Amino acid sequence: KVFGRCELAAAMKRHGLDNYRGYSLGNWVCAAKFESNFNTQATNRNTDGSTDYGILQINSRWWCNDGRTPGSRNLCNIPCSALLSSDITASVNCAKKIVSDGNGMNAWVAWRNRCKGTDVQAWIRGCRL
Ligand SMILES: [Cl-]
Ligand SMILES: [Cl-]
Ligand SMILES: [Cl-]
Repeated sequence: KVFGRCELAAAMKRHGLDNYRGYSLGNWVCAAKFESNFNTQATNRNTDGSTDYGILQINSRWWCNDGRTPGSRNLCNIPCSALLSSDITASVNCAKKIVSDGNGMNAWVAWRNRCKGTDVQAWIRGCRL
């Protein structure tokens, strides 16, 4: 599913991501924009052989199981395929664990490089929330 901008903001809020660990909704929408362009089915293969999955490009080295990432963990206790669903529940619950891991949203390098320090509120501007 490719979400609309405000549609995704609303879904993220419904699932308790708004201001989670102090990160406003615009931060999460911005991260999703640059990680996946709002496409739940986004996948990308990393140089280390791990893969990133879903709207927030969650990585199989630590967070989910895909059966093809040697020496990896599955800390969210989910198949990576769950992160591709039109229902963002699994991605949100896993993101909550990731952002609580110590480095906040810096875990998403694209958030650090493209969202951090910017006017992230623009991502939810106009949205009925
Ligand atoms: Cl915001
Ligand atoms: Cl594996
Ligand atoms: Cl980047």
